[PDB]
Amino acid sequence: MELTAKPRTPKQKLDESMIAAVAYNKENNVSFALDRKAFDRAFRQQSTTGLFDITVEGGETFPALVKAVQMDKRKRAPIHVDFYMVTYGEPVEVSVPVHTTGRSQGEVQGGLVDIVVHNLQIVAPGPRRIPQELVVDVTKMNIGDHITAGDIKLPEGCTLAADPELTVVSVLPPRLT
Amino acid sequence: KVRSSVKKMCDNCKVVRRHGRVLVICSNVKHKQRQ
Amino acid sequence: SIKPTRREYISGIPGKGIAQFKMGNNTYPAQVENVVEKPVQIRHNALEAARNAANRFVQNSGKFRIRKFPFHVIREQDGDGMRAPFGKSVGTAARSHGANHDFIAWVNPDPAVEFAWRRAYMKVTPTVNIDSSPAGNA
Amino acid sequence: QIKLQLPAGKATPAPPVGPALGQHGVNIMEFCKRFNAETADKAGMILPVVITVYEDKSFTFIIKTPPASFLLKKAAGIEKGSSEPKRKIVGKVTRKQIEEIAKTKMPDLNANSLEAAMKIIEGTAKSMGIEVV
RNA sequence: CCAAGUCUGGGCUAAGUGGUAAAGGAUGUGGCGCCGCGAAGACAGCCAGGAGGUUGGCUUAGAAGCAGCCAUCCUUUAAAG
Repeated sequence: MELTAKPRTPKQKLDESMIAAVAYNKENNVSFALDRKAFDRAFRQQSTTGLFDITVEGGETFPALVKAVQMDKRKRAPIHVDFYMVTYGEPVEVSVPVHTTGRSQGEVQGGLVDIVVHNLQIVAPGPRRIPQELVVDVTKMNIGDHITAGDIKLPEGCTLAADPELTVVSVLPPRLT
Repeated sequence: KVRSSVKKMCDNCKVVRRHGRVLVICSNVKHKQRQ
Repeated sequence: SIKPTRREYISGIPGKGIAQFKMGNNTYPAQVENVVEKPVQIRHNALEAARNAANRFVQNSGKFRIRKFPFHVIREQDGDGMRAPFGKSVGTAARSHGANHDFIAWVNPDPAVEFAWRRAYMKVTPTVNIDSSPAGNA
Repeated sequence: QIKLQLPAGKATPAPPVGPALGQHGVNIMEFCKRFNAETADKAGMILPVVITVYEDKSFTFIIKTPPASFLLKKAAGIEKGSSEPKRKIVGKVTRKQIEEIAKTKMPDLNANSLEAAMKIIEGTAKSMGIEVV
């Protein structure tokens, strides 16, 4: 949303209210613009979890946003970001989240719980074609059970930029099973 | 009493400033908070 | 930064003796956690402990995860007196590099675990930083 | 304007009935002999009484029907709850049995409707150990 | 005291801090962003009911919010604790 700059001035820039952030795209880049105030808001939404874009000179109103960056620093306040769009029908590197609900099985009865080393899902469905919020939870939880890749259950866009059997999300003893 | 490290008893026990000092107060002998 | 004699000649190849990592429960978004800023050969023991007392006060779901672990150690009095000092080991830990990803109170809406960790900081030693993660804490 | 928890078949104890009533303007002797009329049928079980006086120093009023907790246990064939609710649920029943037990409890139940009747039996069930499946 | 502007400009101190110290606290004070609203006329004073199936399970000799281990739901209605 907006964000400007692109000359050659990171220090002061990298300072005050404007944080660096390259104009990255397949084939071309352009001095860092943006700002340490927009990043906020938007970013705050869900960086590489949905997507938008800003109007700098109406130039090229396109999506893709961030494919890298960092609030690095100790303090925990980012500085020096990466920005890449995609006006193509190739959109692959697509990492969007996946949520459950709480389906009662090991929890609200067994107190047991479940780790989710997954959460996210870097895949590649129908480029510029993804439900910013995809949910899938066949339920199940408790004892020494576990679920991961393999099973899963992918809708529409048949990608899986990932593999089978691997960090899905199981149920462990928050105390004992 | 605790001179050092006072922090709210009864769901009331107040926060007062005497001599910049901060000494707990609340409807209870069981709160005579002071530092 | 004086460190030890080697990873297998003086004292290197242990379990360091402690109480493992993970606790609490999952959670996809909710980013609930703790880290620091202080530098200190984190007092093993003190360490191990601490964290633990953490579980002691909570119990289940709240990423009681914790990303620390000592692995080297000091030494001192053993032998003659003060001069040519050989070495007697004791007390390993790990450098808390001037702040960083401590342990995580990670979960949907379960501050009943935030306060926890909280109780977890209180403890510890080198001050500690109370914080949230990508998004905050819900 | 008093409230007691007197026993059955014993209307003469001085320790509880004496001080708790005499100082409130209540003739201990006469208020006791009247109980030997209605508590004589169901003697043995402690029955709470709610005496309400006026300005003449007398009356007895509403003592008691009985229990409504043990007869429900006789049908199901569980005494007391298993352990702690929402942690060891193992006593499932059915849909049709919960539907007919609420149709008679209506006098002291919330509203005279059919949708509100099934909702109270859902709250007092999960607070104990009777899950509806 | 001892030579040299009780210079001018605009902030911040109400403790003599300055004139040694840490963990640790607290509507101190001054400057920055958030959630709810004041004509569904808003937080703190004041009038009132201060709702019913809630008086569920371990322990009951007593949980029946106001011993503590598990619940955390339904409601006829001015809403719900």
